Amino acid sequence: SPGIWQLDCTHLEGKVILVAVHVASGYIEAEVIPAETGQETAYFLLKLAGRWPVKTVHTDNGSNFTSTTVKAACDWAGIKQEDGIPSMNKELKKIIGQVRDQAEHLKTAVQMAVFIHNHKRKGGIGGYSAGERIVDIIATDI
Amino acid sequence: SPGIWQLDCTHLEGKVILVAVHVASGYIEAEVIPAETGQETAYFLLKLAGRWPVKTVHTDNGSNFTSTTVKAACDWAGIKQEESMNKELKKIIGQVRDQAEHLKTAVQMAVFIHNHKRKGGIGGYSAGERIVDIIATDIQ
Ligand SMILES: O=C(O)c1cc(F)cc2c1OCOC2
Repeated sequence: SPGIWQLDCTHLEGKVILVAVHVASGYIEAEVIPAETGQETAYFLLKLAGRWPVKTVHTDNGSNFTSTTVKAACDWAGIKQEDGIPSMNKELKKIIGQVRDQAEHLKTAVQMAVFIHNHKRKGGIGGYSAGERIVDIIATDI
Repeated sequence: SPGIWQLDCTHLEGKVILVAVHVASGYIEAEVIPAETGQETAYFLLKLAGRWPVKTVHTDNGSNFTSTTVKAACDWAGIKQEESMNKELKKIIGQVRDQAEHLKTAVQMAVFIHNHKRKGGIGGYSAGERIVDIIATDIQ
């Protein structure tokens, strides 16, 4: 449960957003990238894995993820790929829409949407944000 | 304090590596940027704050930091403005540099290596363990 991420892509304004979701908490990492190439995907994963302890990624089995470039990055990071193995994503497009007019460029609106997402309290004033849940799940001591 | 980071640039192959160190843990976040512009800095600070609860960042004197874009980004994210971990990271990028085509790749490998690495004996901890433990403890 703590090491499992789901990667998905979304296409917005003719641009591609790569989204990684930490399945257990709802916490997200996201980046606008040039196009869905093996090198861009490898580089996103290497960055994700250097920040969070990533054991397994579930992917949509796109051509970017069957490349040897991505397989190699995953081997180097000790990440197991599960390609093709099983709509928050809609609310991210929503959030991006509600910050869009404070930033000139899509990439800035994406990072603002990431911030709002990971800070939002889910389940009422009684609840926890994704950012709070992920550290809770992942922490090894107290 | 759980909320305190320090940011530093190191120049290399005619680009800039922007480094933020979570002071209490030694955990590191880093990026290779074209130059130390206010726009790059502000974008970097916004990414950091969307991922970790940043309360305060300590920085050098530079013009990037008092830029209008950086003040807007700080104000929005709720961030208040104002080394051996760095010496270590520069050492690691050196030791991996040749394993990779682009600098940005060598830098991300060094960060992975740095944040995963256990310090001390059988009962020690990595920086990525310490940051998560400090924050989780603060929440409780
Ligand atoms: O909602 C929060 O305050 C929070 C707490 C964390 F420990 C870690 C993160 C948090 O949100 C920002 O993203 C990461």
